[PDB]
Amino acid sequence: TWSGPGTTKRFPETVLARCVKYTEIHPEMRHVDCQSVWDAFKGAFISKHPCDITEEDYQPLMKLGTQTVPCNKILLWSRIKDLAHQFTQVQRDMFTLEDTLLGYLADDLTWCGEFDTSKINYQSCPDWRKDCSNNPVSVFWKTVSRRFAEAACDVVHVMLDGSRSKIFDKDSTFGSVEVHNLQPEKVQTLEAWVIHGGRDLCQDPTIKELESIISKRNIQFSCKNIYRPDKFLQCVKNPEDSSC
Amino acid sequence: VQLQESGGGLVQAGGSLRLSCTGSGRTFRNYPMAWFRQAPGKEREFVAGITWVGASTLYADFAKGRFTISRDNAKNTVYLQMNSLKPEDTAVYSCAAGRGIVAGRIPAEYADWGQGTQVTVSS
Repeated sequence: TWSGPGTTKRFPETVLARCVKYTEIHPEMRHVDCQSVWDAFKGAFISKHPCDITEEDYQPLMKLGTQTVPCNKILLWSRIKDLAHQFTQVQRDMFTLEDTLLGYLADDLTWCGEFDTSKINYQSCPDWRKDCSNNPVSVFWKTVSRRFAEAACDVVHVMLDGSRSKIFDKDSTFGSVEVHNLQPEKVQTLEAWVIHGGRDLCQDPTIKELESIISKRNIQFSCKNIYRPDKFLQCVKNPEDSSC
Repeated sequence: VQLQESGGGLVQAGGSLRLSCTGSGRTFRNYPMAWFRQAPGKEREFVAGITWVGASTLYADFAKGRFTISRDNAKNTVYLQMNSLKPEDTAVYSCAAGRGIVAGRIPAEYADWGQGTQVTVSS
């Protein structure tokens, strides 16, 4: 018995249906065999102790999910999911992790197995603080986020929530995995967009921390206040407007 | 968008120039902008790019540490500071205005172009 919530109800059918849905509509991944994807996903955590999952467990899934995305148009984000995703619906050549097949399969879901059975545990799954860091969910996100960040080049963008305490959180997935896997051999600049909830938030101590982390990797840093998320989406859609 | 480059000229190896690209007609403050160059018998090649939201910069490997791209929205101008010039920097340098968010390295994805300004570096 673990402290975290159990595997999401109907997780196998949900993952399969998301794969079918994504692959039948996104032409770049039409080749994918969704039954193979599920078998590979399931094989990562079934019949395994859910505190000893490795990235290698997910390698067969990563391979089936291979997707040659444009390196220069990646939008990272942290604790501002809905707006980050709205953004890539407007500026459609850009994408978030969850716009890729693998990110889309797993978004908002929970899953784990048991070491002594081939069953999915719907009762409970490990909480990353209270039980163990190396669980099926945490290790998945850590594997795909690292690879996504490693794929990035040129100017990489990150959306951050400026209304919260710790605009940049070094303990988030962005703060602990993604930012440390931006390769300086091909990423030249990280641009931060701090979103407001109704001052200059690019001066906040946590943005200076991010700037410092980034400088040390030999990557440039820009930061921008987005005061009016509504006008920002409008102007990205139609930059010819005299209001922008 | 009408674009006009200036600031090119003849310099000795090791010298500097500052190119500017001034926009008449429509503003380009919400377009990504790039500098490209084209030597006499060759294809255009990416030199540097700059975004419009946060004005983030991007350089060709040959440009890093020598060239600096910048923009000033009020003046409707993009600048290329070029230091430590070499003979193989000799070319026609042109600015281009793109669309969307990022400054890509592919000339044919840029909508609006200037005529260019000559840069000649003697040995």
